[PDB]
Amino acid sequence: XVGSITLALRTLGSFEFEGHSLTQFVRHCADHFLNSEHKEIRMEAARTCSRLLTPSVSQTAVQVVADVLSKLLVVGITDPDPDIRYCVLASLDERFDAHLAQAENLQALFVALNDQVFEIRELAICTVGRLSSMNPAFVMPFLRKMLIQILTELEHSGIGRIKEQSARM
Amino acid sequence: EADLTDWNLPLAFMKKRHCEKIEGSKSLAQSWRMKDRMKTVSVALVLCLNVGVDPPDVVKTTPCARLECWIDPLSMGPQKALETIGANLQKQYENWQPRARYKQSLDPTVDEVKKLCTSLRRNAKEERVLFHYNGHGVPRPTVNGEVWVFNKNYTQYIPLSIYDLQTWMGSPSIFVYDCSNAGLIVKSFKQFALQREQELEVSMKNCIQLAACEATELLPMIPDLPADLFTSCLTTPIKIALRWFCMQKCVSLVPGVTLDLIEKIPGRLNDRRTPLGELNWIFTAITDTIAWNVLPRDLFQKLFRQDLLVASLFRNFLLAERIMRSYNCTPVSSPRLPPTYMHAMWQAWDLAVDICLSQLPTIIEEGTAFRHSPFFAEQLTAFQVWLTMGVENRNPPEQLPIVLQVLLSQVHRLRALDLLGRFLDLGPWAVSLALSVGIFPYVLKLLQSSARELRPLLVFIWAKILAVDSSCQADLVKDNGHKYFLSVLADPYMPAEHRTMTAFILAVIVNSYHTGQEACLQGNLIAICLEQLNDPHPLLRQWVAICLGRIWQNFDSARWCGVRDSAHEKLYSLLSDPIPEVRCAAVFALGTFVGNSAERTDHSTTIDHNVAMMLAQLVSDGSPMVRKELVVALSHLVVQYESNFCTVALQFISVYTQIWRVLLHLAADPYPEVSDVAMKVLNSIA
Amino acid sequence: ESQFEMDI
Amino acid sequence: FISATVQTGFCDWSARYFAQPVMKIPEEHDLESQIRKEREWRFLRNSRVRRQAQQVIQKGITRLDDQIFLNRNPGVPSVVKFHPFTPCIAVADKDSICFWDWEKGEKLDYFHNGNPRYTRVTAMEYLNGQDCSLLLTATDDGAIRVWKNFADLEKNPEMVTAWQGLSAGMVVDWEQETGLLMSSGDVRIVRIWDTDREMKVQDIPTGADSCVTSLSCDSHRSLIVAGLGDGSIRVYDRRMALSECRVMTYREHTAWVVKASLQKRPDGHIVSVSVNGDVRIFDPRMPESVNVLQIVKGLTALDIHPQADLIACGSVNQFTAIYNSSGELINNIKYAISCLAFHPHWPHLAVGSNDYYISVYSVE
Repeated sequence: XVGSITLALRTLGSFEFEGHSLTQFVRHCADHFLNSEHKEIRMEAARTCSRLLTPSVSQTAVQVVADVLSKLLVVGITDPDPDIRYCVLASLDERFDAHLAQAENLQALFVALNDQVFEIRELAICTVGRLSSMNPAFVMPFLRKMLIQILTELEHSGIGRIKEQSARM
Repeated sequence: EADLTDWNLPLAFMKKRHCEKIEGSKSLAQSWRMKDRMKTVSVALVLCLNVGVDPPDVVKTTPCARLECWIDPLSMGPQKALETIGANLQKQYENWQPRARYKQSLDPTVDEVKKLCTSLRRNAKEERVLFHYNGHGVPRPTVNGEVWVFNKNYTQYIPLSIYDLQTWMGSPSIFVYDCSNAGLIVKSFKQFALQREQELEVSMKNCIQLAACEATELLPMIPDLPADLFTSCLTTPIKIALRWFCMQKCVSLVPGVTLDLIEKIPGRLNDRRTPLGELNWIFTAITDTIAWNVLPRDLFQKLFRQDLLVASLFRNFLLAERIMRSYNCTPVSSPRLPPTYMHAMWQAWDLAVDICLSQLPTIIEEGTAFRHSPFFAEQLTAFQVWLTMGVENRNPPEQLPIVLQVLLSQVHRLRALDLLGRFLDLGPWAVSLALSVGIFPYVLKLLQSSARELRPLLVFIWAKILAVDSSCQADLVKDNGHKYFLSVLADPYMPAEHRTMTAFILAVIVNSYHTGQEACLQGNLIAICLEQLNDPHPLLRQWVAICLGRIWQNFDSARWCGVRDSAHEKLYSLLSDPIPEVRCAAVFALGTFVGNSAERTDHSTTIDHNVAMMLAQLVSDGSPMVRKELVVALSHLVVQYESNFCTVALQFISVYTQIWRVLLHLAADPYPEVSDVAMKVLNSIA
Repeated sequence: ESQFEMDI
Repeated sequence: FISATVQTGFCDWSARYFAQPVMKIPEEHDLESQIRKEREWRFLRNSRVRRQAQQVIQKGITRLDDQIFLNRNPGVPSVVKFHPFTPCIAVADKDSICFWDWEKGEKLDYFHNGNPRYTRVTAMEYLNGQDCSLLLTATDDGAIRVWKNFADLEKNPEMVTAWQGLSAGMVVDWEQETGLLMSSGDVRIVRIWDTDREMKVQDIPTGADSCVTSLSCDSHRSLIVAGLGDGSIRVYDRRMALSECRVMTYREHTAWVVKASLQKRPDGHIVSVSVNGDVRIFDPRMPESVNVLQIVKGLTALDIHPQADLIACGSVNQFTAIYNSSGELINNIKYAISCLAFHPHWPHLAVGSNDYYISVYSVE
C-alpha cells in the first residue's frame, strides 16, 4: 500500500498534465498531508501541492489555492520533524506571495521567524522580507522589532554562536 | 466539433425572476445605534498635593520624580505651584472636553469636597460627572476604604470614606485615582456598591473607574518620568508617549534624538498636517484599533463610542497600561479591559513615531518642510490586500477603524471611500461591521461637501447602507442629505450605473416616511424622474418608476404635482417595454397613483379611468410577475370605489364591468399566485 | 457634535 | 375595507439587487467553476449522442420491431415527447405528466398540470433541450406553463412560469435558437410569444374559418407552416405585414390535417397528412405538390422524423405502418393509437394505444 504512494505523488507533479481535473487531486492531497504517520507521504505531498497550484482570474481556483496554502503553511510551522518544516517553507515561492500577504498567513510566517532550528529562521526572514513591499503595514513593524532583537543579540550576548547567527540573519 | 451550436443558444426562462422567488429579504434586527448618548457635563479636580510636605509613608529619593502636570512645584514656592497645577490640569482636560464646568479643589477640606461634589450633582442632574482625585501629598489610602484630604489649618490629614464620596457624587459618574495603592480604592468602591444594593432591598453599573496602580503596588519614583504618571498618560498621551519613546533602547537606532528635541516638536494637536498633529492623529487611530480588535462589541461601544471624554480617557488608558507596565505598575479599570500591552498594533506606533521624529533634526535646524507619514497610506494598503481574497467570513479586517480616521481629512479621502465601497460591497454582513465601527455619522457629514469627485463614491456607499438599513431615512432627511442625491439624479453626465443607485436611494428615503415624501416632493423630484424615465438603462427606468411609485403613496399633494406634470401620461410608455421588471414598476406606480384621492370630482375620476383602461391591457402579459402587480393596482382602485363594484358584482350572480372582467381572467389564471391573490381581492367585493 | 473632527 | 390592499414583494425583491455584490467575475464565466464543467460535460455528452444518431441514419434504415419496454400508465397516453439527450420520455394525459425511462426502465416522476376537469394537455415541448432543460405544457383552453426539476433525485415538481395564450385545442412550436414560441388553435390568429421579452410580438391573421390543427416553423428563412381543419395548408413569412402575410394557400386535402411538418434544411419540405390518410410533399416556392402518396384509409395520429425522413402512421384498425418519405414499406406492426413520437436525433419510435400502454421501438 505505502511505498507506491510516494512514487505516485512524485509522478503527479513531476511531468506535465493537461487536465483541469488536477483541482480534485490537490484537494484529495489534503488527506495525504494531514494524516500519514509515515513521514515520506507528507514530505512529498508538500512538494506536489506547491507544484500543482501554478494556475494561481476567476473565483474557484482562488478559494482552492487559499484553502491549500493555509493547510500547507500550517505544516510548515507546526510539523514536529524539521525536514518537512524546511521543505514546505522553501517551496512557498514568489508565485504565491499575494496569498501569503493576507493577515492570517502572515501571522503564521512570523512564528516561523523565531523557530527552534536556525536554517528555517534564515528562510522565513527572506520570505517575510520579500512580502514587505506587498503588505507593508503588517510586515514593516514586525521587521523593525526583529532588527532591534538582532542588534541586541550582537552587542549584549557574550556567546559567539549567537552573534555569528545574529549577524548572518 | 458539435460544441459551438451548444454554447450559442438562448436559455429561455433561466434568470433571477424565474429561479429565485419574487420575495422582501428578511431584514435583520440591526443593532448598530447608540441611542444611549451620554454626555460628560462637569468635572471635579480634587487635588491633594501639599507642596514641599512629603507624607510619612513614602520617603522619597534625592533625584525623585518631582514633575506634576509638567511643572516642578518646588521651583515656584507652594501656593503659586498649586494654583498653576490646577490651571494646567484643567487645560489638559480642555483638549479632550472643552465644554464642561471645571471646578478644581486645591488641598481641600472634607466639607469643601462635600459642597463641591453635591453642587456638581445639582448642575449635571442626570448626566456624567468626572471626579479626578490626585493624592501625592497625602498618605496612601487605607484598607478601611478611606482616602485622605486635609483639615482647615493644614495640620492633620483627615480621612474621607469612599461610601460618603459615592453618596455625594451621583450614579452616572467616573473616577480617576492617581495615588499609590489605588487598587484599594477600586476594590472598596465595588464593595460599598454591593453594600448599597443589599441594604436597599431591606451605582456600580453606571460608575466607571480608572486607577493608577494595583492595591499592592507603589507608583514609580523614577527621576525622568513625571510624578503625575497615570494622569499625564490619561490626559497628555502624546507628550509622555514621545518622552517614553526616548527613554527606551529603541532610540539606539534613531541617532540624534534627545529629550530637548521632543520639547520643540513643531505643530499642535488639531492641525493634522504638522508633525505633532500627525503623531496625534496616528495615535488615535492606533488606540481605537487596539480597542476594536480586542474588546467584545457591546463593551467597545459602552466605552469608546458613547461619550467623548470617557472614550478619550480609555483610548489614552491603553497607553498607560503599556507604559506603567515597564515600571512594575499595572493600572486598573472598573469595566475591566483585557491586557493590550502586547498587541501588535503598538509596534506600528513605535515605527510610526520612529520615522516621524528621525525626520526632526532636519526640520528643526535647517527648515526642511514636513514630509507626511506613510502610516495611513500603508494601513489603507493592508485593508486593500484583505479585500482581494477576503470575501470570506473569517477574521474581519484589523484596519476597519483606521479607514474611518482617514475619512476625516482631504489627503486620503478618495482612496478610503473607494475601499469603503469595495468593502460594503461584499454583503449585508460587511455593512453591519462598518455601521458598528461607527462609520455612519462621518459618511452622512460628507453629504454637506461639494467636491465633485465624491459624488460617485458617496452614492455608492449610501446605496449599500440603505439596502441593509431602511430606517436611516430618518437621518438623511434631517440634514438635507436628500438634496445631495436629488442633484446627482438631475445630472445628465453622471454615468447610468450610479444614477440608478441614486434613484434607488431616493426610493428608500421616500418609502412610507411622510416627512421624507414632503421633502423630496418640494425638491422637485417628480420633474427630475420624468426627464430620466425614458433612458437606455433598464434598471434606471425600473427604479425611477419606483420613485414616482413611492412618492405618491397615501400622499395627495404628490398626486397634484403629478397631474400638473402629466406623470401618468408619460408612464404609459413603460407599460409596453421590453423588460418585465420595468413593466412591473410602471404598473406598481400607476396603481399607487390611483390608491389615494380624498374623493375628488372630474379630473381625479377621468384620469383614474384612463389609468385603469391602460392597465386593463396588461392581462395578455407574459410574466405573472406583471400580473401580480396588475392585480395589486386594481386592488387599490377597488378599495376606493367599493360602492360601484358592490352593485356591479351583485348584478352578475361599461368601465367597472370591464375591470371586473379583467379580475375574472386574473382569478381564472394558470399560474397559482396570480389566481390566489385575484380571488382574495374579488372575495373582498363578494 | 461628532466624536472625531471632520474637516470638510 | 382598506385591509383588501395587498402589497407584493417586488419592490423589496428589487432592493435585494443592492445587498448582493457587483464587482467580481460572475459564477458562469469562471472556466474552472463546477457548474460550467458540468454544463460542458452535458454538452460533450450531447455532441456524442448527435454523432451516434447520425451513424445509425447512415447505415440505411432496415426493419423495426425492437420493443425496449412495455409499461402501462394510470391514464390514456395523449402526447409523448423524447428529451433530446437524457433518456426522459414525458408521456402526459388529460391532467398528469408521467416521466418514464427506457434504459433503466422506470417511473421517475408524476405531476398534475393544475388544470380543470374539462381541460386536456394537447401539446408539449422541451425548452432548453441542450442543458438545464424545462418542460412546456400547453393545455387546450389556452394555458401554457413551464416546469423545472422534472426527473430529479433530490427535488419535486417546480412550475417556473405560466401564462394564457389565446381565447383541435392548442398547438405549439418552440424555436430554441430564436427564443420564440408560436401558439395557435381554435382561433383565427397565430400569436408569437417572445420568451425573453415575455410579450406577444406579432399576431398573424390566419385567413381561415376552421381551427389550426398543426403548426411547424422555420428559423433562418422565417416560414410559419399551419395546417387547418377544413383541409388547406398555409405558409406565412413573418417579415412582411399582416395584410400581406399569406405567402401560399394550396389545398389538395379535406379533413383534420393531423400533421403538416417542416424540415430544417434549405431544401424545405412540408409533409401534410389528412384524416383520409394521404401524404403530399410540398415546396414553399411552388403552388402544387412535388410527390404524392396514399398510405392508411382511416388514419388517427402520425409522427415524422427530424434527421432521417421516416413517417410513422397510426390507424383505426390497430396497425402501425412505418414508411419512408419516398413511400416505401419497412414495417406494418400488428397490435385510437393517439401518440407516436420520434427522437430528435436517434431513429427510436414511441407508440401509445387507447388502452393504457406505452412502447418504444428501435432499428437495432
